Amino acid sequence: SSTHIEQFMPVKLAQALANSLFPELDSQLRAGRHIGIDDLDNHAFLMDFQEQLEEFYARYNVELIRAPEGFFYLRPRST
Amino acid sequence: EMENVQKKLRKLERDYYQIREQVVSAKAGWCAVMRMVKDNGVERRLHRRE
Amino acid sequence: TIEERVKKIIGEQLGVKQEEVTNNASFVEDLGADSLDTVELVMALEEEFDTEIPDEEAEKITTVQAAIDYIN
Amino acid sequence: AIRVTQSDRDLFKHLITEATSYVSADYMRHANERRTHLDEALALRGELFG
Repeated sequence: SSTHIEQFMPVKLAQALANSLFPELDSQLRAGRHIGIDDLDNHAFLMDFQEQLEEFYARYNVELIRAPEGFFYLRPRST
Repeated sequence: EMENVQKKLRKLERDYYQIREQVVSAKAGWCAVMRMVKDNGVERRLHRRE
Repeated sequence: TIEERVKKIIGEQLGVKQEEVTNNASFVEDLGADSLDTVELVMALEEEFDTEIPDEEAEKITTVQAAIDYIN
Repeated sequence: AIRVTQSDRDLFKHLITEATSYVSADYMRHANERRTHLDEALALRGELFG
């Protein structure tokens, strides 16, 4: 039906962006910070919504990447 | 009977020539793959005798 | 020539370098050609010069020098 | 820790198994055709000589 979140956005993505952890994390990520296993809160958050975040950031022409060692970071494209 | 049998022999000879040429042509192509798979990719991983 | 047509056949039937194939280079140990590889090598040698070889006299051939010796 | 490693493993295994299944099959097909024609040629050779 109309006026329904699904019209504009996946529910899981909206759920992630509404979380209290997102602004901190976003700010940090943009600044170039790498995220490892020790900062549980952040790491766990990342894990839970990985694909939504990846898809999101894609809008910016930037890859949200996951190294084999389990740490997340941002890699910008030429554009 | 031997002259009649020499005719079967000749049929077999022509067949054998054809097969000979075909086999050699196959080997010529397969050589390139062999030189290319020297990466240790062939010994067990690719050559699954099963 | 025959002494280089033999190399033409051997290198392209075993895939080994022309430098590797010397007169005394044995197929099995130097060139690495195994049972079926040597069978195909002798078949190709037969085809190149459009001749035929006996089974025993052919199997006796196990080297470039021997190959040419039976060929020439 | 688990959650990480388990994932990694799943991806490794799936790629490996499917890629080998995809390649080895046709490699063996080629090897088998060459084997077959060689065998036919040898049978023809022996029968012709005899």
